[PDB]
Amino acid sequence: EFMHVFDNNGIELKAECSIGEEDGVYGLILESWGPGDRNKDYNIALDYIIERLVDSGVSQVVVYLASSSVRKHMHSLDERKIHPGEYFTLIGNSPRDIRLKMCGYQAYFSRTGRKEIPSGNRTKRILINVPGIYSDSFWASIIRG
DNA sequence: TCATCGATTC
DNA sequence: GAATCGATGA
Repeated sequence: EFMHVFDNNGIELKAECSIGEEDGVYGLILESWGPGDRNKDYNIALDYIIERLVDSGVSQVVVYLASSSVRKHMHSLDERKIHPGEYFTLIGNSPRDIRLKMCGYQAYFSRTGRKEIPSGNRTKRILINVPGIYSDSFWASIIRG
C-alpha cells in the first residue's frame, strides 16, 4: 500500500512514502515519524532524497506541510508551503544540513495554524515537488537509490 | 485504532 | 538545537 525509500546498499528503510498528485501538486509524500518506531528512518530517508535530487541536477524544490491536521485547518496551499520563498534550495551544504534547514520550517506549524516562535516535532507528513516533473519514474529512481 | 505534534531526552 | 518518545483526540 505504501512505497519505501531504499539506502545506498538497496536495503528498505523504515520510511513510508507515495508518488502522485495531492491538492494539485505532483511529487513525493514522506509519511510522519511516530509514535515510537513508525517511520523512524524519516531523517535518513530525507537526507538520501535530498542527495539524489542534487545528483539528478535538481537545485530547488517546493515543500508543503501535508499532515491531516494542517490540511484540515489551513485551506491555503501557499500557507502550507513551509519555506518563506517560492522555492527551497538543496545546494550549498551537505544533505544533512539542507535537511536540518528544511525540517526546521516544520516547527512553525501547530495542529491549527502557524506559530510566531518555532517548537515541537520536525518529522511531519510533507509533500516535495520538483517544478516541471509530473512523472512517477523520476521519483521512483530517487527513492530506489 | 491511529497519525498528530507537544514534550522529553539527547 | 535536534532526535526520539509517547499522550492525545478523532
